[PDB]
Amino acid sequence: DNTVRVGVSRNTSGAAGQTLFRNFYLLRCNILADGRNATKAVQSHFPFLSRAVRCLSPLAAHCADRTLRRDNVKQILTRELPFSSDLINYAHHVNSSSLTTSQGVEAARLVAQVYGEQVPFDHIYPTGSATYCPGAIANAISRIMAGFVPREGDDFAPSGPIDYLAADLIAYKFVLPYMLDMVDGRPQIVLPSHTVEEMLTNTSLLNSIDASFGIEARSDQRMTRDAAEMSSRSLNELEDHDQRGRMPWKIMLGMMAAQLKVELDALADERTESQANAHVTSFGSRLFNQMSAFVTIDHELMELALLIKEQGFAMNPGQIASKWSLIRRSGPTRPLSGARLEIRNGNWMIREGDQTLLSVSPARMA
Amino acid sequence: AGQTLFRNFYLLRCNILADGRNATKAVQSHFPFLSRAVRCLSPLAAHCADRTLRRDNVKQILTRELPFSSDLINYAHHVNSSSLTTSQGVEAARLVAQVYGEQVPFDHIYPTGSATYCPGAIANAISRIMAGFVPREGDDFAPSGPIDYLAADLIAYKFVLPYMLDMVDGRPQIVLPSHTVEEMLTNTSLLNSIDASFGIEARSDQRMTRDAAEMSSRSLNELEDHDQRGRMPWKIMLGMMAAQLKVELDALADERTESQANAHVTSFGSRLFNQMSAFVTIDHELMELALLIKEQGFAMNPGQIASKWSLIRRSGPTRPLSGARLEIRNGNWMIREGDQTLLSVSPARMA
Amino acid sequence: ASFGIEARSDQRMTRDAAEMSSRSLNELEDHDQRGRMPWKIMLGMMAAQLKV
Amino acid sequence: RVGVSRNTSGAAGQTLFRNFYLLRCNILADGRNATKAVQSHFPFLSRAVRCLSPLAAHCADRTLRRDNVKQILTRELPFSSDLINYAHHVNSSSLTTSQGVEAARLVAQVYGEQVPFDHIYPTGSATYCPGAIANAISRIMAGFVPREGDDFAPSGPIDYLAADLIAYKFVLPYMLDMVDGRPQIVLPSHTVEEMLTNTSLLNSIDASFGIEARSDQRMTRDAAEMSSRSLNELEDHDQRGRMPWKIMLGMMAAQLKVELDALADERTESQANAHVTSFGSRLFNQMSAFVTIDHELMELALLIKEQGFAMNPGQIASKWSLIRRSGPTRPLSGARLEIRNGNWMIREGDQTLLSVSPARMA
Repeated sequence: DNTVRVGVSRNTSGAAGQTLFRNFYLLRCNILADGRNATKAVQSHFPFLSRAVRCLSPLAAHCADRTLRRDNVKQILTRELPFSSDLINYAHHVNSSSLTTSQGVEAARLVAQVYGEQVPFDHIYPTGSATYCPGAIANAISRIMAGFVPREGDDFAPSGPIDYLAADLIAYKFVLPYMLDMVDGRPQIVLPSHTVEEMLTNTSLLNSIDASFGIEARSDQRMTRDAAEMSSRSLNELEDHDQRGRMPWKIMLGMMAAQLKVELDALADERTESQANAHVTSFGSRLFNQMSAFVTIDHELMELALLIKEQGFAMNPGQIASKWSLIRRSGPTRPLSGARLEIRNGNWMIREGDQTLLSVSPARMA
Repeated sequence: AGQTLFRNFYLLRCNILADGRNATKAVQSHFPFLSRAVRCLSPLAAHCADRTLRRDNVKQILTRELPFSSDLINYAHHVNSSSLTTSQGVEAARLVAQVYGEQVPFDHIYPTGSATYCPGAIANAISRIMAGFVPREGDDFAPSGPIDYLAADLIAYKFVLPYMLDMVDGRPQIVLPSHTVEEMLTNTSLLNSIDASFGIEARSDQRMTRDAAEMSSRSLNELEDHDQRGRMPWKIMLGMMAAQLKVELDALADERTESQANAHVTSFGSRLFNQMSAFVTIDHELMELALLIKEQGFAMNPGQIASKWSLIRRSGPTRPLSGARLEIRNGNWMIREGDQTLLSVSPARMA
Repeated sequence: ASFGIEARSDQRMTRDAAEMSSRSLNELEDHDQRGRMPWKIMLGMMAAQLKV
Repeated sequence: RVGVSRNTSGAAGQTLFRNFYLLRCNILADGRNATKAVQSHFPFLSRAVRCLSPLAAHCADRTLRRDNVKQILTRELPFSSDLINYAHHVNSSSLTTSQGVEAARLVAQVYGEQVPFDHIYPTGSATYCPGAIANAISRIMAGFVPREGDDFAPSGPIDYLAADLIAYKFVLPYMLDMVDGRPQIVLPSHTVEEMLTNTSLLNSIDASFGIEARSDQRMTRDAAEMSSRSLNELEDHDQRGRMPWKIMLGMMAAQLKVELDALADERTESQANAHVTSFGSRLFNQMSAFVTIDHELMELALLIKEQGFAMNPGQIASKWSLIRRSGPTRPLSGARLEIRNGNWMIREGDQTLLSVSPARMA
């Protein structure tokens, strides 16, 4: 006669787990015990880094948030103990030294100038301050590209104009960012010479960055003769337009890489956490996969990836933090002159003679 | 392989494959451009791929001695054939041309003030403008226009279920369609009675159903109003597709010779009924045709469709449905009388 | 009362269409053999036992 | 301009053996293997083996999955895969057989008070679809009521055995004949078709049911036998349908055998996917329930084990045809069966020729 229907739990609680580096944004980690299998090598996952690489197509990533996810974001942001992860998630600036950096603030000022006219940008990038959070700027410049407009203390509002590139990136799923140079008087993909912060300081260098976008068609046997050449476009090939946010996209990529590098530097000070979680050997293996978008851009990240692949993806947090600090202090550590660059089957790989030192596949803009 | 039937039609340009094994004429049927019509309800997702890819010239078609309408309807050009065009609800073309105004060369889409128009071209123009294109006078589209707020919102969804609303017992309530789509076009203010929910394609375990998401107040009407968020153009395009289907069914009814010379395709109506499931909840006549096909038990043929459609159009409401009732059950629209299910349709696929 | 499944394995997702995959006691089809009234009586009886 | 377009992808999916009932399988490559590490699984066969606990299998469908089935059951060319799942007779010679029709007639006589005849079993028909009969008896045991061209109506009475089997997760069929004056497990003496032809022999067949206890991390002691129970050990009652349960098991086995025989005609399809050597591996993995009841399934399992637990569908079809034509290809008198650690296996002294473990049903 009278009926009201209510839900029930999707219980899978047997897979107990916990999180590492809760005060970090990208290097925040979730570790899960092997449930389906008996082995005990704890598998791990960096959620926010996955989200960041997904957000390279801002509209596809943020469309679901336009309608139904009007949560109690005010309580989260107005909470007396805010988390840097949440604040950076909603593009709110944070003053933490570990999260913030001073190098390459010129790009941040450029972004604020471009978008500050039609958006309240003081809370994203306070004017004049040298220190800034690249993650917050990346989140802001993705959200604004996806038609949102920030509300400085509460949430975003889906009311702003939508960028042309954010719409063009709905037809693509796979992205391969890579450096480019005018060697031989001809465009050629080259190894990443400059670091991210150098480009952020001198924004003119960003014009060298390039990326290729690819579809996810529903037929097997790609590369028939070549599927990419009529199923894939390059970022710099798109027609110029004032509303088309190319430089914002490049700055978003660079800022995200800068945030990754900053958090890797700050990781060296988490001695207690690294020591306590030395048993998680999947940290290096997971990071080697999730980082793959940024390897082709930054020198130090590429060298870290090479070092990771050398010793079989076994590093715990401290074992990789120490190596990162070593390479940061000592600059270059190995000679890449013998190594050479090669592209085949849509993969960006480094060859030393016959051996492939490193090989990365395009990430997925889910 | 296969063959195309009713080549001059647009939605009923059925593709036929002789994949059956009961007999040589045991043929599987598919309707090209009808899938496209129902797909274009999410214009951005439908047209995102074309934003950076090949373009073709329609000017060659105008010089053809006997040009084929389908390309013109695809690219929103006014075909002059009386079978495809119609005059009922032409004020809808006038008002949409006015609201989009001179920002687009809309004369090629709809002649100024004419009492004749082709609904397919109007709907195609609405969809592609809403996606962020702008037709040129050279009969090709440019992606340089601004992008609608609503079109960028349908990316998050893949299923749609239109339905009419009425203020029954002083509260909003789903009701049977009490109007016809041409009347909706004429009475533009009446379109506000239309509403639609959107789905998300949940997972399955030997289950072919799909999730329609919020059955509560999260339908199209609940979206916050804005200058760019064109709900009304979307409803216009939906009604325009419905009118196109109705007038093409009328044209098929007039195609007595072809229908009776090809009255052997028993899968024709069976495919058509499921392919048009979106429009049953909007129109008297489409509902009546669907109910007659279902009670007939499918296996319907073109000539029988022609005869039945002519009867329905000439006789007005053929049957009374006051004894039946309408219920939305598990994300499905179903017409039930007593305990039996007179008719049922699941949400269509936007993309 | 509202009944629902302990859905398939899934490590994070909080719902499996929780409203679609659940049913209520008063919504089940009626039949003489169904002890709906005995079931509700049993529930109330257990509650009364706890209270006493 | 600078740069050039480089990469794309073509991820998709596929399946195979659509026309078959149990031999339908999902061809999918390994997610972690970029190469053509093809994988196969049998949904229909898994459902069939799981159905041995009828109430456990059909509990959800009693309220939840009430769907529109009339459209499915009213196609110009309806697929036998789901039509047999809803237990409707079909004329497919490749999916029907005449042997054991007396068992179908016996089931019809047993349940005629509720089941309409012609939609489930046309009276006097030489051939019949044993899979449809198995599905129907399972659903009847669950409490459902069939309707021609319509979804089952959950209104029939519950079978006592269906209620009992909900507590047990693991099953293990086997055959027995009198030896030494005491009952003892024996290798099969007749084929499933010969079994169904002479229903009186069905007292020979038996199965043992076992619980699943994930609560304790401790291994299984001798108490595993204390927990378990056997089909004929249960208290006798009119509504407790041991005989229909045995008929269901035999009918499902016969359906598998006849469709395996029909599989011999898929030369083109089988050779088109000869790369999938794991087909036979998956077949043997999911076939532990029925091998212990028939000669020829035992022969096929022994051949697959000897052949390395890996062969393509064409190899399976050809070798099964060879088994069917030859009959008993080996004298198994040398080997002996054992119940070592619960599993059902046969050994030629020390070496084990074939090993089987209890199947999970609920």
